[PDB]
Amino acid sequence: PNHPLWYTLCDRYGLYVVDEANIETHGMVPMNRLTDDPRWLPAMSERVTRMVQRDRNHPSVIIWSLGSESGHGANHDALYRWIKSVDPSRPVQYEGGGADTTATDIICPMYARVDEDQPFPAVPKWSIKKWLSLPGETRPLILCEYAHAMGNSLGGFAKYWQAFRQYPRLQGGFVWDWVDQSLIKYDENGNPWSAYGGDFGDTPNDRQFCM
Amino acid sequence: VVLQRRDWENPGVTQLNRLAAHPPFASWRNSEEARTDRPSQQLRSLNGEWRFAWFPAPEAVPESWLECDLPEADTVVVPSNWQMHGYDAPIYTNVTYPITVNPPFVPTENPTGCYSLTFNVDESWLQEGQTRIIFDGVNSAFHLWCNGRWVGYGQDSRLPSEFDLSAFLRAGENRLAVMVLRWSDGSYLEDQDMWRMSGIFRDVSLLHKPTTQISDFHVATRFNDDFSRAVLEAEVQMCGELRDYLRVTVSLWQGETQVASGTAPFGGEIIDERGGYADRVTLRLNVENPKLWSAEIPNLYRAVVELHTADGTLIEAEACDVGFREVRIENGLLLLNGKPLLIRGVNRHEHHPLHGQVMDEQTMVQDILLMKQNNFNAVRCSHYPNHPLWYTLCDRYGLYVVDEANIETHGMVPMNRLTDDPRWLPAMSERVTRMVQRDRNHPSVIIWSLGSESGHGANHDALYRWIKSVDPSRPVQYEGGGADTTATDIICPMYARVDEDQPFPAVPKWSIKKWLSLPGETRPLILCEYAHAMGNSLGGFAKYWQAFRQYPRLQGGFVWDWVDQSLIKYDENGNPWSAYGGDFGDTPNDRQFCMNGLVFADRTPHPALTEAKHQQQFFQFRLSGQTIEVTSEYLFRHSDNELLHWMVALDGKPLASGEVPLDVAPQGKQLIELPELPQPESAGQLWLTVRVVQPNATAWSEAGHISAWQQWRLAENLSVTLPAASHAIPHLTTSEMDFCIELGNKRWQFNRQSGFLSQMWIGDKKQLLTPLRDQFTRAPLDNDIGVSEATRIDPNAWVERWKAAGHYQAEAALLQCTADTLADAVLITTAHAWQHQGKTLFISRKTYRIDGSGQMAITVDVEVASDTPHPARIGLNCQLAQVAERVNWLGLGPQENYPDRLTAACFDRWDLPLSDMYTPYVFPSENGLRCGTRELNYGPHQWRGDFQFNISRYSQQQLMETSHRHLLHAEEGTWLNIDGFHMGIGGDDSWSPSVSAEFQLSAGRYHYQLVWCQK
Amino acid sequence: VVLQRRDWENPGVTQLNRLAAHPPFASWRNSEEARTDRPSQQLRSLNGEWRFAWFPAPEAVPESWLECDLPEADTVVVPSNWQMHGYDAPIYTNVTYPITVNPPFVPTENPTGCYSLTFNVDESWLQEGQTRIIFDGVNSAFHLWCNGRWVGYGQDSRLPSEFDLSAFLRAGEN
Ligand SMILES: CC(C)S[C@@H]1O[C@H](CO)[C@H](O)[C@H](O)[C@H]1O
Ligand SMILES: CC(C)S[C@@H]1O[C@H](CO)[C@H](O)[C@H](O)[C@H]1O
Ligand SMILES: [Mg+2]
Ligand SMILES: [Mg+2]
Ligand SMILES: [Mg+2]
Ligand code: NA
Ligand code: NA
Ligand code: NA
Ligand code: NA
Ligand code: NA
Ligand code: NA
Repeated sequence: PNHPLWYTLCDRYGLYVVDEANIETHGMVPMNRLTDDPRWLPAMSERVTRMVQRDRNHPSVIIWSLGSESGHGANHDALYRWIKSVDPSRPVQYEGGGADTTATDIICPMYARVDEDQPFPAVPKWSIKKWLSLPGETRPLILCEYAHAMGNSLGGFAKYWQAFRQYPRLQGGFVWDWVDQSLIKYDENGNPWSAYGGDFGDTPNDRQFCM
Repeated sequence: VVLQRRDWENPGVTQLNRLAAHPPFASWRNSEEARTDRPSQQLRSLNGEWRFAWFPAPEAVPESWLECDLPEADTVVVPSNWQMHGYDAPIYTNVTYPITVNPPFVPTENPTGCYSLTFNVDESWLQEGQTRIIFDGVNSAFHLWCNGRWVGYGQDSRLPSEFDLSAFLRAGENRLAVMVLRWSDGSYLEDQDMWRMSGIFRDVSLLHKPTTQISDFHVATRFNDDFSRAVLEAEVQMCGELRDYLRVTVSLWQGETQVASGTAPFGGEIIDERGGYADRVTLRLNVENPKLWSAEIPNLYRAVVELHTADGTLIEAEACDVGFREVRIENGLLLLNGKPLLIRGVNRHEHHPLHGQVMDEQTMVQDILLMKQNNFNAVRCSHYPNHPLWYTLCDRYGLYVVDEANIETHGMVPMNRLTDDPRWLPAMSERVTRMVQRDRNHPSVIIWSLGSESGHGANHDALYRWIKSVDPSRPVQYEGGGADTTATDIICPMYARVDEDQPFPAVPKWSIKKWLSLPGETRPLILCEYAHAMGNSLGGFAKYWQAFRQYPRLQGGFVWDWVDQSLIKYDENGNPWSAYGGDFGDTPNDRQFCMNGLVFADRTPHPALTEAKHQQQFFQFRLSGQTIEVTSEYLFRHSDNELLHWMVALDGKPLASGEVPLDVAPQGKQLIELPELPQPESAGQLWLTVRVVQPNATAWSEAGHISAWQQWRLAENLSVTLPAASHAIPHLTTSEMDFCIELGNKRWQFNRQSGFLSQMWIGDKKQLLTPLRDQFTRAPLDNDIGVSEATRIDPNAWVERWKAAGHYQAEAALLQCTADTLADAVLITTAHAWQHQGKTLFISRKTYRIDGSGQMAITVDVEVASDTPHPARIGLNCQLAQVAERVNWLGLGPQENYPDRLTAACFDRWDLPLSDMYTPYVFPSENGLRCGTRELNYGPHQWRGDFQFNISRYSQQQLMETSHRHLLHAEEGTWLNIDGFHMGIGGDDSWSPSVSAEFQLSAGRYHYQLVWCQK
Repeated sequence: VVLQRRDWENPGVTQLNRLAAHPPFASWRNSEEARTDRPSQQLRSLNGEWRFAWFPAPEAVPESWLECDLPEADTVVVPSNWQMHGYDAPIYTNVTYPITVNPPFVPTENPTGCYSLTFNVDESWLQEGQTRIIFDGVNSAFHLWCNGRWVGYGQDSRLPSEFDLSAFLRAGEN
């Protein structure tokens, strides 16, 4: 959840917002180790429920999200249903555990390609055009993350937009991402320069992946 | 810090340092011991003698107690509830919380039980591995100490709390200290309608596991379309260091035959982008033609889970009983192994009259045998997870179980105040999740329940989905918030009636037949509670069962409930008596509402149990000419231990009988042609009675057990013969105060002022102690009273309608009393009016005809004002001078039966001791009626006609004035109530009028006739 | 109790004494002010200059700090991240956790920020009504004390933690 003024400005200027719970357990092995564990359900529930209690009156918020990159656990299903029960007015989405689990109203993959399948075991990233028409599938597809804009990038961005415009159920996506996470440091002359992972003696680090 | 933190007043803290929940463990170190389920040397019981001291509040507990025993403390048996030892009083309240509603706070005066134990630990247990303590039940919260050091804290009275004591223990002598709090924030979720008690009330034990251990295992069984093939899937989790050489073997056994086995290293399949569970393995075993588990045939296999090295050194084995069965809802039907269930259920609390809420194997086994013997196939754990042995017995004997989370918030306003509050979601979630983690491997558990009477809140919806995600094998039900919410797979109402709607705002109870077909509705309907068996009850029970059999989607229900929650107290002379609410000084209380059982607290049956056995029969019968059609309601079994006995009797006199083995396929039919029955020598009604007998003993019943019965009227030859004309003529004598009639040694006396037969003589001995007078009232049943109290009248209750109308105080006013001498008889004609404050309630018109053969014919015609509440009965009563040993009657019996509870009774010649004609309901009321009676015999007296009667040493007055059966005193002689008509008893619930229109005495004019003579 | 309970290594305790969550409040006592979304006298910002001291672990925090300002502490702007003032290093890691994976435990070397503010409260707030403090964002967990007395505890870096201070406040300086 963002600084409270963010939603005020989104209401007044006009942006659709996905409001997302402060839950990410990416570094767990497997990714759902905590989110499938009932012991972690109370802590998780508060991150979801207190977000909804705070932001439910903002018109800019059109979708709730259960968080980011935490696999798919039973705790996700429980909290998905909590929101659906408490606030029928907004769909709930969540990408973890394959982007099309029982905890999401929207197929919301990250970095699924337009035409190319990536058939990873358990959590494949189907071509977005193919994903829509899989046997039994009926949901809309909106990438929670696509077009990783890291450095000299956004090659093949036009390919997404062509597909979005042609297929009714391909309803767009959220680019990753808005702003480089570089920090200002100062050299011997007091001149400012942009720094990234590792430039603060921080180790282990992931270098320029913050940009 | 412990006293400073006040964790028992914070729903955010439900435990501290408590280990994860899991299925029953024993940590066998021998696989054969695991297979046979023999005792484990790694599982010690700490039950027995403990040290106990009582305190008014935790603040009053001295610090010395942590390291050293208190000399003022006593030695008590554990498990126990401390109210049962007399330390403080048990409280009986139904809905209203026993504490002020101020969540999360409890009273500062919070009774505190200080338990402690000094015990030996062997050296081998501490040299290696993990020693844990398991508290199966602590009501309602506790802090734990070991050798003076603080270990942890637990809440939820009904699930095990486990702690690692490895770092706390020493070889030789150790001391545990447990501070148990009566009230906590947990109490707000424990508002079940039962005695409120506290203490360490379930087993305490020590479990030794190795460092590298099975920490969890789940067993699933999936099937092909016709159940001729199954896959057993076992997921096994380990804790400790992960190693390449580690293996799990899951083997499945049928007796001493191994049927299948699978071995695998640890390392699950890929789950997501970060891999899979390296600490888990799933084993899949193929089973061809599995023997299926049901309540009809509880086929069980044994699964042994062996954690071992690659070359076969056993680290440890755990095990469970496996029942191959599939539970699913399809097309609106609840199916077991592909067949639609009919639930013959009962709710059962964990209750013992001497031990409180402590359960033992013997009482559990007693309950299960009685249940199965009375045609029950299902039990609901109202309203909390049970003692762990219960599920083992249900697995083995064969009962379907609803396992229910320990959540009831009934006393909140509105009922969902806590359950819709996300703040209480953590506490609630643990009560659901830790139940499922514990009981998910028991085949007897077929349905999960989210709790009881807590409205419908969003927390329910969340936990509903959690269970559906974690365990697809079982439907989830929950009644709260209207019985058909988004949190339930089954429409599961409580006390919804068969045909009558009760359209309460927001949470209506539709008639069950109507409910099924509401627009858009598709789900099965199984009542979580119905037929409230409080006292003289179960009226209208047959109506439910007729509906269950007719409607596919009405799949039965669970009676409320199994056993009276009465407690034993002792009088001045040390003699025991049964107590209910308020009898311990507890106030506010809800009096006798704790007693709703089919059985008394000592497991003696109420009469209602036989009605339930009869209606829940598994064989159905039709008669056409000479042919009996038997239909089986068994879904899976053939009738391979059943024979049909038939008997034809003429007014109780045996004519012909025979036996025919039953050969009926599940849901099949069998036709039995009776031989030509020799025609009766005399007049009267021929009756056919059939009974299903079980020739062989089973695990649950004895040889000769009767499982089903049914009766029909065959031919009737009406008597046309005139009684032989006698030469004697009765002689009428007249005074200002009496008409007297004399015939031989017999004399009748009619008081001309009262208009009643005041006395009769045989020889010259008085027969009456009180005159023979009309009676329009009864000592009110629990159903008549409802929730009405002296200080808080419910004007809608039948008893209050009768009281306000003057029924109990209306005095007979004589209108007419004449005598005429006939050719061979004396005719007395009388007329009375019963009036209350100018209003005439009843008129009784009678003739008494005393003829030369000694017989007195009494003809009675009653008028009942259409605007008075319909009377409880229309009959006569009198106190006979005689006290005789036996009661002999031709009518319905042998047991107590009422007009809306008589289907189980059979018409025959019955003979019982007088004491059996009285039903010792703990709260006394009208009791012991027998209906459809044509002849009654008591001492020298015979009454003939078509009547209902009861007979006892207790007047209707004493019964209605006395609140406890032990306070009743036999009166001089015998009180006889002979009714022409008697109102239904009801019982759809016991808090609103429930007697159906067809059983109310509303006809306005009533006629009955009796013949009184000496035999 | 605070150092003994280690509430920051227990996922069962995510708060102590925290108030219920709710949509943005300003407690206007004038309807026209509420309509126009103009500032509310009942909603006060405590943003500005605070006193701050860095510690390598909670055990290193001296008890004197509860009652009295540490003389060695600095005056810093709040809201802020203390890494941006150079007290310790910000860490950039993507997937891999910045701490050893061993739930619910964290490193014994646990950088601790001791913040404090001396402030005044209007007289009228003490006679009547309820005064709460709202921390819109504290990363990653915190205990709160008012005038030496312990108030509560909170977790979740990205949602407001609110605490009733009505029984803790006094006339003059707090
Ligand atoms: C496969 C890994 C690089 S995960 C990848 O890292 C990205 C780095 O910018 C983003 O954080 C994405 O959300 C994440 O999926
Ligand atoms: C309106 C009240 C009587 S509620 C009623 O009380 C019964 C008393 O035995 C049971 O506890 C039922 O579960 C409950 O619904
Ligand atoms: Mg608590
Ligand atoms: Mg209740
Ligand atoms: Mg914590
Ligand atoms: Na589109
Ligand atoms: Na990044
Ligand atoms: Na049915
Ligand atoms: Na009362
Ligand atoms: Na009851
Ligand atoms: Na009575």
